[PDB]
Amino acid sequence: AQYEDGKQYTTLEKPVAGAPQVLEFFSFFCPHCYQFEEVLHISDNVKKKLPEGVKMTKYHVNFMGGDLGKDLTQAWAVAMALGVEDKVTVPLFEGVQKTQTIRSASDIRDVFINAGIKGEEYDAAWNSFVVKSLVAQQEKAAADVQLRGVPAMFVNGKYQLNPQGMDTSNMDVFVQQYADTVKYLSEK
Repeated sequence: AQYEDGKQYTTLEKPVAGAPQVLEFFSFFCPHCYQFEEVLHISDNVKKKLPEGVKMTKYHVNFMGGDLGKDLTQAWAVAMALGVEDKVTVPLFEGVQKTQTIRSASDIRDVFINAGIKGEEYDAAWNSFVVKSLVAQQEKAAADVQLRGVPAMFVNGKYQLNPQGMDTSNMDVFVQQYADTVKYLSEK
């Protein structure tokens, strides 16, 4: 076939019940994730090709960057709770990987302040049990698929995108192959 198991995707031998339709995992420490966000705009191109009626989920992971890695997962929980993902994603990526100006929880906080989230509002979110459970959800979703690498995308808790099986000579062509694969799996 044109799309074949173990080529553009792998099938999870252990399917996950009730998972988000389109589930993407990343880390602000993850170099391909930086590419995926700023150069390839994967999430956005996938969405442009997804059917009507599908929500898109994105979670941070703990297994990179040790102590700061966990702080970043809590901060992404804050970003999700406040609905400010689209204002902090780029400065967090660049703060971690480009300028290397993010080295503590306080520096993460600075990124949000600079993006216009109020101090009081951020610290209240940071310490809230709603963010606590949001952190829990992120961890549980990753644990359910035994996640050991990012970037990763899972469709309906059953299929896992396999970007190593797509050509990379051309970034544009890679992105559409990726997004079309998601569409196909969606319709599967």
